[PDB]
Amino acid sequence: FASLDRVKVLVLGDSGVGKSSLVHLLCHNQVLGNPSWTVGCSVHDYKEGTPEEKTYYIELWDVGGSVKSTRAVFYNSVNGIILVHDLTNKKSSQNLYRWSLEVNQIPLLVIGTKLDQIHETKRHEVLIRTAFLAEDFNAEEINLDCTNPRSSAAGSSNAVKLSRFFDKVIEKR
Ligand SMILES: Nc1nc2c(ncn2[C@@H]2O[C@H](COP(=O)(O)OP(=O)(O)OP(O)(O)=S)[C@@H](O)[C@H]2O)c(=O)[nH]1
Ligand SMILES: [Mg+2]
Repeated sequence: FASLDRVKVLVLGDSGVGKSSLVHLLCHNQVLGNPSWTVGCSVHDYKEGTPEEKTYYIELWDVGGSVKSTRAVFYNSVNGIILVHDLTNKKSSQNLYRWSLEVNQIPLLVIGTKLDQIHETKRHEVLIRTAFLAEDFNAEEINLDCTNPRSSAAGSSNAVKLSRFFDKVIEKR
C-alpha cells in the first residue's frame, strides 16, 4: 500500500547548523547529495496501524544558502518546512523567521541541533527558550544530536513528533 502523492519538505537554516547531518539522520542515509543540492527519502507510514495506512516517500531537500544567497528555484511545490537552528548559536534561531519568508497554511517543524554540546546546567534555559521559539511558528519542537542515530529512534518521543508533523503535511496538502 504505497502512495504516489508527492510530499516535498524543505530543510532550511543557517550554514553549519547541521542540515545535511539531519537529513542523513532522518532518512537513514538514503540520501543523494552534492555541493549544490541534497535530497533524502524519509519513508513514512501515514496513519499507521489503521486500515487507512499508506506508505509515503517524503522528499527532504537541503539546498543551503543564506538569508544573501537565494536558492528560490528549489522552493517550488513545497508542502512542509523544517526550520533548523544550532542550540549553541542563538543567532541561528533569530534567522528562522527570515528563512520562513523565503517560501499561512504550510506546516512547520522547529529542530534544534547539537543538544549534546549543551551542559546539563545551561540546558534548562536553552530549552525554555526553544519552546517559546517553536510557539512563534505554531510548530512543535525537536531538540537532538544529529550524529546520534538513537536521536530519532522508532517509538521515541522525537519520532512521534516527527511522525505527527509528516501526518499534518500530508493532510494539509
Ligand atoms: N556534536 C554535534 N555535531 C553536529 C550536530 N549536527 C551537525 N553537527 C556537525 O556540525 C557540522 C556542520 O553540520 P552539517 O550537517 O554539515 O551542517 P549544514 O547545515 O548542512 O552546513 P552547510 O554549510 O552545508 S549549509 C558537521 O561537522 C557536523 O558533524 C549535532 O547535533 N551534534
Ligand atoms: Mg547542507
